Amino acid sequence: GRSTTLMRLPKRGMQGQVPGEIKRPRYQGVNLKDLARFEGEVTPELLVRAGLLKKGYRLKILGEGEAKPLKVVAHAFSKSALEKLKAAGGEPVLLEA
Amino acid sequence: LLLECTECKRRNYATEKNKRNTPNKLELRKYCPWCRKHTVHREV
Amino acid sequence: TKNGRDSQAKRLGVKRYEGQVVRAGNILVRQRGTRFKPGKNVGMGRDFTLFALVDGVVEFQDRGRLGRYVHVRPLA
Amino acid sequence: PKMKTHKGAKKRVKITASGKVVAMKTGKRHLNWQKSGKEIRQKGRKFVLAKPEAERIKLLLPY
RNA sequence: CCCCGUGGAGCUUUACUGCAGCCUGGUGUUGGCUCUUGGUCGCGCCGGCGCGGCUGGGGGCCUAACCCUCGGAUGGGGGGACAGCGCUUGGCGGGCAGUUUGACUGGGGCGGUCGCCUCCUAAAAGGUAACGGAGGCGCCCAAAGGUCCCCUCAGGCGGGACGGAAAUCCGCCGGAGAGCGCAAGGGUAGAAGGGGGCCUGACUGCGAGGCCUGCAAGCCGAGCAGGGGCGAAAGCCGGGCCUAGUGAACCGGUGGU
RNA sequence: GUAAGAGGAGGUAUAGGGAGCGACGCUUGCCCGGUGCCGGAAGGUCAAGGGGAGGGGUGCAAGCCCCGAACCGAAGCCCCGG
RNA sequence: GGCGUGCCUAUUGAAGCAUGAGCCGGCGACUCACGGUCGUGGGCGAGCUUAAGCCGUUGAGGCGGAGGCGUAGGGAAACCGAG
RNA sequence: AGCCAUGGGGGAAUCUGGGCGGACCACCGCCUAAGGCUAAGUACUCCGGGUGACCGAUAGCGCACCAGUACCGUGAGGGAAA
RNA sequence: AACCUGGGGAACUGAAACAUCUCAGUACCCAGAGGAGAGGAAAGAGAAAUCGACUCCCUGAGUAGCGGCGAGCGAAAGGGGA
Ligand SMILES: [Mg+2]
Ligand SMILES: [Mg+2]
Ligand SMILES: [Mg+2]
Ligand SMILES: [Mg+2]
Ligand SMILES: [Mg+2]
Ligand SMILES: [Mg+2]
Ligand SMILES: [Mg+2]
Ligand SMILES: [Mg+2]
Ligand SMILES: [Mg+2]
Ligand SMILES: [Mg+2]
Ligand SMILES: [Mg+2]
Ligand SMILES: [Mg+2]
Ligand SMILES: [Mg+2]
Ligand SMILES: [Mg+2]
Ligand SMILES: [Mg+2]
Ligand SMILES: [Mg+2]
Ligand SMILES: [Mg+2]
Ligand SMILES: [Mg+2]
Ligand SMILES: [Mg+2]
Ligand SMILES: [Mg+2]
Ligand SMILES: [Mg+2]
Ligand SMILES: [Mg+2]
Ligand SMILES: [Mg+2]
Ligand SMILES: [Mg+2]
Ligand SMILES: [Mg+2]
Ligand SMILES: [Mg+2]
Ligand SMILES: [Mg+2]
Ligand SMILES: [Mg+2]
Ligand SMILES: [Mg+2]
Ligand SMILES: [Mg+2]
Ligand SMILES: [Mg+2]
Ligand SMILES: [Mg+2]
Ligand SMILES: [Mg+2]
Ligand SMILES: [Mg+2]
Ligand SMILES: [Mg+2]
Ligand SMILES: [Mg+2]
Ligand SMILES: [Mg+2]
Ligand SMILES: [Mg+2]
Ligand SMILES: [Mg+2]
Ligand SMILES: [Mg+2]
Ligand SMILES: [Mg+2]
Ligand SMILES: [Mg+2]
Ligand SMILES: [Mg+2]
Ligand SMILES: [Mg+2]
Ligand SMILES: [Mg+2]
Ligand SMILES: [Mg+2]
Ligand SMILES: [Mg+2]
Ligand SMILES: [Mg+2]
Ligand SMILES: [Mg+2]
Ligand SMILES: [Mg+2]
Ligand SMILES: [Mg+2]
Ligand SMILES: [Mg+2]
Ligand SMILES: [Mg+2]
Ligand SMILES: [Mg+2]
Ligand SMILES: [Mg+2]
Ligand SMILES: [Mg+2]
Ligand SMILES: [Mg+2]
Ligand SMILES: [Mg+2]
Ligand SMILES: [Mg+2]
Ligand SMILES: [Mg+2]
Ligand SMILES: [Mg+2]
Ligand SMILES: [Mg+2]
Ligand SMILES: [Mg+2]
Ligand SMILES: [Mg+2]
Ligand SMILES: [Mg+2]
Ligand SMILES: [Mg+2]
Ligand SMILES: [Mg+2]
Ligand SMILES: [Mg+2]
Ligand SMILES: [Mg+2]
Ligand SMILES: [Mg+2]
Ligand SMILES: [Mg+2]
Ligand SMILES: [Mg+2]
Ligand SMILES: [Mg+2]
Ligand SMILES: [Mg+2]
Ligand SMILES: [Mg+2]
Ligand SMILES: [Mg+2]
Ligand SMILES: [Mg+2]
Ligand SMILES: [Mg+2]
Ligand SMILES: [Mg+2]
Ligand SMILES: [Mg+2]
Ligand SMILES: [Mg+2]
Ligand SMILES: [Mg+2]
Ligand SMILES: [Mg+2]
Ligand SMILES: [Mg+2]
Ligand SMILES: [Mg+2]
Ligand SMILES: [Mg+2]
Repeated sequence: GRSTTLMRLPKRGMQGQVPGEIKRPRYQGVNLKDLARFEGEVTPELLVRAGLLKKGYRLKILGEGEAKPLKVVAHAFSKSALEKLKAAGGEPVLLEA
Repeated sequence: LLLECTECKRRNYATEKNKRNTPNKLELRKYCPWCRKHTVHREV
Repeated sequence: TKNGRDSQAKRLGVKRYEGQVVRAGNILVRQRGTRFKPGKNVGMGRDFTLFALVDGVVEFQDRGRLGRYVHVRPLA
Repeated sequence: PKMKTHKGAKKRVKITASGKVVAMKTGKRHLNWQKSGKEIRQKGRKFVLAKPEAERIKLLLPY
């Protein structure tokens, strides 16, 4: 009826810019606890091919759970998850060119 | 009056209020910056 | 006229009473001056606000000449 | 037909993974001058809303 | 009729903002010759003379654009690079257009008021209304702040060269009736008051826990860390006895990582 | 009326447009500070534009690109008078 | 003989000297679409689900994973990640 | 504040040409303006037909009936009943 | 009849006033096209050394952005199809 409760205030620094969104490689967090879910050679192709990736340009394995000894390719790992599995199997890193 | 203190040989301000004609043309009180600690503060 | 003017109510008084448990920091009493005084485990601040300095029960001392004090008698 | 998100709110309020609504504290952009270090230090952080918090969420929608 | 509605419409103007119109600079339409002041580059010549492109301004004359006109004219005459028209510049602009022109209110208008602090009203928690009764605020201070140390008032009576109703001084009584920047209040000398010495914590990073509260806001705050200040030290310092001295958000200014 | 054009007028200051007053008689005083209008080749401010000292971005460079002081620039307003 | 102030509306208050209505019949007012959010009946489950469309049928369904929601948050961001 | 388009002013080059990739510059890369044409997939429903958890004469089209009629309006136009 | 394209083009209304903004390039007026009309073989996309005319549906997406950053408005590339 009055001055709204948008007395609050844009922090969202970087709201926009005429041509707007800047294309740039985004990473999909996937835990190696949902990795235990199988055995073979886990790769971006696979995690999205069925489950928990979904076209999110970049795979990043990380975090909770216990690492099944196996190869696991991805675009990036957790300082923590690199360990988890590096202490029981192969960590192969992303593409380059 | 609007008075904004400044750090020597650096960059850091402070909340202040100088007085108009009142005896106060230059101020030189100490304080405590973020980078390192404690350094003389001139007006400007 | 030239009247009908006033300042909003300041809601001051004894906030905790004798024999209430209280945590640290609890405002004990809000006051116009030193209508009360600090004492045992009870600090006071710019406005004269008195407040617990450790959890425990509150009690009120009258001391005539010396004035009235408030304390927390701690325990745990 | 498809409510449109309220950009004004998007631009100034997050809805937290549990369900809270966070905002930057008002009062820290020019009333400013001499206000305790405490004063404007305290203004530095986010808070949590309440009943309008629900009002708030209603807009941020496909969001 | 009267009031009310963030209703309508006609009218007004030195309400606001446009629009027509009108004034205007540059420029396109837009050309020739000539005189003279300023610039411009090369040369001849000791800042100045001579020359051409470029010129900018100003004067004059031309005619063929453009305009008017003449017993119809591929022409004569008059005006003439102006005017007119195109784009653009700034102006004036109720001729016209869209609108704005607050609320409270013992009806509305007029008057008064509108946020903040103090007291009363307020019924011994808190909170309470009225166009109820009364007063303040929109600041001030680098010393009026920190800390260490030291001292304690106003007033009444007696006494003292000027002066005594009241300066300054000695005495005796004098618990607070002084002071505490400013209103009022609550507080207060077992200082928060007066004076000193050193000083700048009118710090950065934070913040357990509460007061208050519809929301947003306001308020208090131990303690942790960093690096400091005064103190022998216990300790005290995150401005000022406290409670007013103010303004969401947007948009923008300055400086930084 | 956007325009072409028309009305004015197939008129020409003894005319035409606007304004106010309103046969006729006698008369119509003072005040230009404000407002309007009229005049004022000075001055003051004043837009585009011209100008380019000076500064910038980038490139290895030749460059390209941008910012910009003085100074020249109408009407209007100011100013001066009726 | 006892008792007894129409109906609706609107109101602090209406039999009210407040509103509406001559009477009867018929017409007459909380819908749908998309998207939200709770709840509820059910299918599946770290998964769940298809849109256009294609094929079928001519009151028959099936195919179709593009895509969406979920499986990680925090920060303005770079980024880091059970923090 | 680029790109596309263009009312005003200035005004090129012909592949060592030009344009674009969001001011600008350098790099890298994309495309070839200032001539034109091109089916299908798409839109609609006066018309014909088929179907309806569509109406059943105050409904359904305004019109099941001789209705855009009667009647009403200068007219645009309104517009039944049955 | 409606559909379509080009030229022109409102206001109520929303913003709880209103002027930017919205309504909306909608209503309508005008010219033209036709069984459709438009568009159409890159001086394209935009970040992949990728795509490969145009139109239509699904999606992308109420995202990117636009905005008195109010009210609101609101793409594209890509992917699935015709
Ligand atoms: Mg208001
Ligand atoms: Mg009152
Ligand atoms: Mg303290
Ligand atoms: Mg204090
Ligand atoms: Mg303090
Ligand atoms: Mg959940
Ligand atoms: Mg900070
Ligand atoms: Mg979404
Ligand atoms: Mg109102
Ligand atoms: Mg009104
Ligand atoms: Mg000359
Ligand atoms: Mg000239
Ligand atoms: Mg000349
Ligand atoms: Mg001549
Ligand atoms: Mg001639
Ligand atoms: Mg001549
Ligand atoms: Mg001829
Ligand atoms: Mg002549
Ligand atoms: Mg309007
Ligand atoms: Mg009123
Ligand atoms: Mg009255
Ligand atoms: Mg008044
Ligand atoms: Mg009271
Ligand atoms: Mg009381
Ligand atoms: Mg209370
Ligand atoms: Mg009450
Ligand atoms: Mg002093
Ligand atoms: Mg003093
Ligand atoms: Mg005496
Ligand atoms: Mg001191
Ligand atoms: Mg807290
Ligand atoms: Mg707290
Ligand atoms: Mg503390
Ligand atoms: Mg310390
Ligand atoms: Mg130290
Ligand atoms: Mg202390
Ligand atoms: Mg003091
Ligand atoms: Mg605003
Ligand atoms: Mg703004
Ligand atoms: Mg500014
Ligand atoms: Mg004529
Ligand atoms: Mg004529
Ligand atoms: Mg004539
Ligand atoms: Mg005549
Ligand atoms: Mg006479
Ligand atoms: Mg006269
Ligand atoms: Mg002169
Ligand atoms: Mg230079
Ligand atoms: Mg350089
Ligand atoms: Mg260089
Ligand atoms: Mg050079
Ligand atoms: Mg010059
Ligand atoms: Mg001039
Ligand atoms: Mg002039
Ligand atoms: Mg009756
Ligand atoms: Mg009645
Ligand atoms: Mg009535
Ligand atoms: Mg009836
Ligand atoms: Mg009646
Ligand atoms: Mg629904
Ligand atoms: Mg470009
Ligand atoms: Mg052009
Ligand atoms: Mg680029
Ligand atoms: Mg290059
Ligand atoms: Mg048919
Ligand atoms: Mg049919
Ligand atoms: Mg019928
Ligand atoms: Mg019948
Ligand atoms: Mg029929
Ligand atoms: Mg008739
Ligand atoms: Mg259409
Ligand atoms: Mg409106
Ligand atoms: Mg409204
Ligand atoms: Mg409305
Ligand atoms: Mg059109
Ligand atoms: Mg045809
Ligand atoms: Mg066809
Ligand atoms: Mg065709
Ligand atoms: Mg064509
Ligand atoms: Mg071609
Ligand atoms: Mg093309
Ligand atoms: Mg290829
Ligand atoms: Mg606003
Ligand atoms: Mg739009
Ligand atoms: Mg098909
Ligand atoms: Mg189809």
